Amino acid sequence: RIHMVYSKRSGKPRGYAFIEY
Repeated sequence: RIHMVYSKRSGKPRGYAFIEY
């Protein structure tokens, strides 16, 4: 499950919200 394709797994505001979340 991904949010978009930002940079990494845990990315506190942006790269977080469905990649790690």
